[PDB]
Amino acid sequence: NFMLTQPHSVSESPGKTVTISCTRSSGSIASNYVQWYQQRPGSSPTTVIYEDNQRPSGVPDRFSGSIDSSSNSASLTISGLKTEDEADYYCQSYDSSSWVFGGGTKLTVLGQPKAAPSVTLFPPSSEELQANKATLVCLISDFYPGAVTVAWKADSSPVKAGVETTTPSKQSNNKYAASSYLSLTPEQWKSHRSYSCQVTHEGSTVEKTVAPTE
Amino acid sequence: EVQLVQSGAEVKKPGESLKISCKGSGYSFTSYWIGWVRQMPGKGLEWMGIIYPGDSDTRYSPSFQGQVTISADKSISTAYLQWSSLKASDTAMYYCARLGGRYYYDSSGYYYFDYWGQGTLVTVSSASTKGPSVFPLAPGTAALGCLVKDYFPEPVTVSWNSGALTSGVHTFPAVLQSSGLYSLSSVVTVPSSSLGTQTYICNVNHKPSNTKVDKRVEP
Repeated sequence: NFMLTQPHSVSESPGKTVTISCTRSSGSIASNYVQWYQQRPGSSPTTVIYEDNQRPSGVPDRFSGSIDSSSNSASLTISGLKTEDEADYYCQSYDSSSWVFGGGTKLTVLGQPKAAPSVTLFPPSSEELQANKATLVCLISDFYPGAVTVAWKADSSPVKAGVETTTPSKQSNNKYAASSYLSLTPEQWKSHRSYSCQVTHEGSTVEKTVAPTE
Repeated sequence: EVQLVQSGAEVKKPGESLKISCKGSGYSFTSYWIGWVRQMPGKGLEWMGIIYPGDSDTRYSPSFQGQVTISADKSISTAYLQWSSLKASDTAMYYCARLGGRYYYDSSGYYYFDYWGQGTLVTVSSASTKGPSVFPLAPGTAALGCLVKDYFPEPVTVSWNSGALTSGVHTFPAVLQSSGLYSLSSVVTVPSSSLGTQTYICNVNHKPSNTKVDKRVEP
């Protein structure tokens, strides 16, 4: 009956305060109570907030929750940010019949300056096209925090069929890297004016475009 | 003293059947709903279904109905999730969790998942060993690289000019595709002036398939 949408990512410094929103797509957010779960890499999830704003035993008072009726949204707030708070956070609610989870929000506790991603985009090689295949290669590097969103475009129109995207990975220099691949047939590549790779990081978008006319 | 202990990791193949388990200790297993939750690689938590072990009352999320089979054996406090015919897209982590989460005002109702299993990673692949296919990626400073495409399994080694060239080399972690095969890219950043007077060759080695390719990358 509904969805819960959270930001892909949020970040702040040790000691500062940060907030994660969770917006209900349909019906009032106050119709059904919200839970918030913490999940660390490897680890299974842990309740941090239940019943909109209640804390399970052993959850520090740094963690709290609230409801915003005007925006039909729930929110998790973490003050006195500490490096160990770094994790994925999922809001959760109920349909009266089915459990609904939010998309997830990667929380980064900053340890170095924010860093915009460098984007390099390559068109199909002449050699690959000769083989009746076609692959657009978008290489993303040097971005911190390690959270990006990648969108592909044929002209203006979004593309999701034939898109393969990795999760970010730590580079040798402690920043992150990722890559995304678009698979086309030579004709699909030949019959559009251009294709674009769109990398959203911390709100702003970085973009690169290639065209079959060089 | 509550514990949900799930069965071990699964290495399986498409078309095969699978049945994983979750065993509850430290509480009345027939007195609580047990839920199943999926989490695919690098993605979020999706609720699959729920069962009351007391009488096998079962309900499925609409996005899973008839796709999977949930059951329980109360005598041994054990809940099961089960596929009759796996797809590689079934590759995920799977948790069981107890519906033990209560709100104070309601002494009958139960609303959220409080205790979670440790998780059971399920890996499914119909891919057999295969050598990569390599393609050149042509160019104050310039960028060139190699597309190493459609191979299995990891790892694959990439060097440039037989190892002589290390500076500016960035070999990207491989993407795992829905076909079951991997691909990666290696990129080296070099001064544009050198483009006309220096040869650049990527060297790809893949031991499991004994594939050895050298690609010249040209302007």
